[PDB]
Amino acid sequence: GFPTELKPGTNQFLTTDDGVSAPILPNFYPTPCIHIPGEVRNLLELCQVETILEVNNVPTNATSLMERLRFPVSAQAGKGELCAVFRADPGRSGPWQSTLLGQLCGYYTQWSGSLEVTFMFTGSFMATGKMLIAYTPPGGPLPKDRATAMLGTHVIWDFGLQSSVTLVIPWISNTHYRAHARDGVFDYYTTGLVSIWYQTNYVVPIGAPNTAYIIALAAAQKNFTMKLCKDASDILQTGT
Amino acid sequence: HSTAETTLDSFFSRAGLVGEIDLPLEGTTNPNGYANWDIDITGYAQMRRKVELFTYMRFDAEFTFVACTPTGGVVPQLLQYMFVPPGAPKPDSRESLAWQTATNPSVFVKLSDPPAQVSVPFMSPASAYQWFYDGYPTKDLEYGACPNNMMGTFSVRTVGTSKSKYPLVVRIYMRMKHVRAWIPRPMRNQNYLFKANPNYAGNSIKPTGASRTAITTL
Amino acid sequence: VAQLTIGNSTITTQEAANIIVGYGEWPSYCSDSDATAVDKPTRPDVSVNRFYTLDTKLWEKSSKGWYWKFPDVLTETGVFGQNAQFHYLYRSGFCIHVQCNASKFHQGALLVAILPEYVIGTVAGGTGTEDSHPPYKQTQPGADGFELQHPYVLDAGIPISQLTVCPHQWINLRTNNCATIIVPYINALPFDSALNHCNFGLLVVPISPLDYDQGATPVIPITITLAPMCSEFAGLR
Amino acid sequence: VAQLTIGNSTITTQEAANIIVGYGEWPSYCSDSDATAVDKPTRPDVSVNRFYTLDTKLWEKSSKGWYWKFPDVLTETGVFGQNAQFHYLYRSGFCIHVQCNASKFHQGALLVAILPEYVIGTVAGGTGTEDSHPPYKQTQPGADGFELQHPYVLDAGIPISQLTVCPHQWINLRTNNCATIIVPYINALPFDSALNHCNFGLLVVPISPLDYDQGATPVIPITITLAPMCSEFAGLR
Repeated sequence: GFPTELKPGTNQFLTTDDGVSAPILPNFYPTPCIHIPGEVRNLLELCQVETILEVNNVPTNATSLMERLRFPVSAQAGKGELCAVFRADPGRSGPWQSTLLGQLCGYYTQWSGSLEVTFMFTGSFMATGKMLIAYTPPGGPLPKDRATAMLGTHVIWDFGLQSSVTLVIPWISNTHYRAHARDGVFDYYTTGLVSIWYQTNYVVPIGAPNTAYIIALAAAQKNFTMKLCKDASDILQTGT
Repeated sequence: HSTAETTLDSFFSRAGLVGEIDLPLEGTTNPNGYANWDIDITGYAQMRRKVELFTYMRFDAEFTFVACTPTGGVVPQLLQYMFVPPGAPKPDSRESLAWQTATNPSVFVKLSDPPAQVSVPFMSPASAYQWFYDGYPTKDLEYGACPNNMMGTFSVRTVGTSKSKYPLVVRIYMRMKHVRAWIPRPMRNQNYLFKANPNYAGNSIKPTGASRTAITTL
Repeated sequence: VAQLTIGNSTITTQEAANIIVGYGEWPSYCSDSDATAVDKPTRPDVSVNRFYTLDTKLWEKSSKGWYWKFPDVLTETGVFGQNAQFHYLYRSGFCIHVQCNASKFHQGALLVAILPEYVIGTVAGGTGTEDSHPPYKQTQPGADGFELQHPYVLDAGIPISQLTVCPHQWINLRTNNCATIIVPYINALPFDSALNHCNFGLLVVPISPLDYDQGATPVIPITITLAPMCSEFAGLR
Repeated sequence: VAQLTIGNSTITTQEAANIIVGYGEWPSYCSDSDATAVDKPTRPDVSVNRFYTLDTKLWEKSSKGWYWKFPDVLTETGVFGQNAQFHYLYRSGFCIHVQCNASKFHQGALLVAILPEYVIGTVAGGTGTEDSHPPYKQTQPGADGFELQHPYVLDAGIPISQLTVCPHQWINLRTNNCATIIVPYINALPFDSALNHCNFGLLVVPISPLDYDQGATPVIPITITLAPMCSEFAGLR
């Protein structure tokens, strides 16, 4: 016999620990795997896919949930009017929960990276006009009016021309720890603020829909991270 | 920031509790000092939602058996956990010649000894398991149900001819390893109705996530 | 989709649309000569270089437009607000990014521009007989901006019909939403006050009125996100 | 006279008297293996590396001696108190510096020493029948220290007659005053808690009782100044 002294942790079972143990079926040769199109190797691949951002997450009615996918723009709105507004909070509840990005974050404790919202105008072809999308980094509350909003990073979007514009959120870091009621989860804090404004009124010729909708597509950029796992899932498996 | 915590193996690792057998000295449930547990990785609540992120998966699993008394006490009782390779018949009595058949891997351990652990290879005769099957495996409704996805069956029991002396509770933990996923699909957003299919409440459809007042008011 | 991450902030903005670099110059630090020659000005690269996301303004069928004043807008909220308050001299470039979340069923156009030394002028009484220099609300409208009362004359007798002669970018809803402008430090002095003199103003006016067939969220949110490029300060207090 | 200045602090300490380096090892960071292998621990070089000057204790003809517990002592006051509170794992060396302002007309001797894992033990009731583990006041006496009740047995049945077997330094008034000790991180774990387990204790006992012919300030101030050498933390909360 070769000399051995046992160290603490002997006979111990750590759910995370991953050493090994014998195969229940030694001589079993698991049918080889063939080639299945589109394998995933790291969830972060997914976090870069654009998914529909339910910015219009207001109608809760059962047969309206489909409206949450898009917000509208129309003749009724006059220049300057604020169209919509949401936060850069891929994690936290809000419009982001609809995106795959969001849903994955929920399975993680903290993260950071650059985001990328896209806006698709689905109105008539004959429709024209300018919308002003503006991002206000953490802190500076939602710009008072359209004017002042423009004095900061913004993009004037013209659907008369390009029917789809993309805005990049510089960086959001959900790492600034916190402790609410008892759910001491690393609260964003870094809630950027995207606001979309009516730069010009909605313009359409006689014969076209005097109201259109805009779909929003978000997704994180290449430089996105996720740290710590958290199996928080309200949708759980139930025995028939 | 190392993107390693976002891999597939780092997402699906970690020993989770998937089974909890119960051998009460006397009562209703498992009145024969033994019970048959079918390997079901959904024994872990939030697991379903997760794996179901993909359409095809491949993996192995390391099962661990933490058994004690309901109180949490350790006792000098010897147990035998047996594995029923999908295809072989399971025990039906406290001495069905099933526990005898060698082709059914058994593993004896006392409660004195630390948890027992073993590895089950990727069973399925297919290239991979598949959480979804849009068809019928060539009276009754056999839809969505995929045959070959059966990982096997663990049959726990108190060694010996006579019943056990103390009440026992065997908890079964399983950590899957070496995972490969394919065809990512939308993330479940409606509560689950049955372990079987993806049916959902046909009226109680709620929005993917919380809602607000007006789209302009944050 | 591609989220830029420069700081403890992470905006999920478009991959890389078109950005108008102001007056054709990237904001930089400084050669080796200023309003301080035996005073090497510390250049905040720490938390003074992250993303700030101002409280989104709501665009209505009637918004007259808004405006913010730099550097004031941020001397409020932020560690950049910490610097601008505890320091005497200041020099800093910028980079604004205005985003607009709306649907393909809406429509409008916003003219977003940067106007150096944006001096306001109220009604001057009512008809025009009162040398009342605008309130401390119009000269430095914090981080929540301020609305134009006379969009046509940009509140300073200058026609907006010509505002494009400044670093600007359009935001036509049917064609885009996000718009970007990189502003370089523009002043007649190397180092100027960061609390009393506002190097410029950011305007964002609805040139083509917002509109939507009845039933769509009537207010489209305009999210202004900005990043301080090459901050510089001298002598703390 | 020569004042050392490492941080926004400036102690006007002696030019360079004698300092006892603990167990003969300068506190350092770490090779490339710890209680965190896929977790590169950020090393606070910022404000976590400056001079801290604890509230001077007054030495009387009767002081029984005092003691502090590291890292606790500072988790209180300081940005190093910020770190030790918002971080999980911790590893840090030190450098204490005890000074004594007195006149050539006073006299005394202080034994200053570092004792790893300094476990206290109160009276155990009164005579010795009560398993009462000392209060949360003796286990972590903040930044104001705590007094010995039984200096002879260092409050732990160990004879002070042998305390010199630890990193120590004497402070005999007629010969000096300032004394220094550089403590290296001493633990049975690479990274340990910085809030519950106190890596050690700093004792400072009057072995030769303070004294002065009547008429001199009877209380001589002992000023403990310390500097965190090679702070290290992992995972914030």
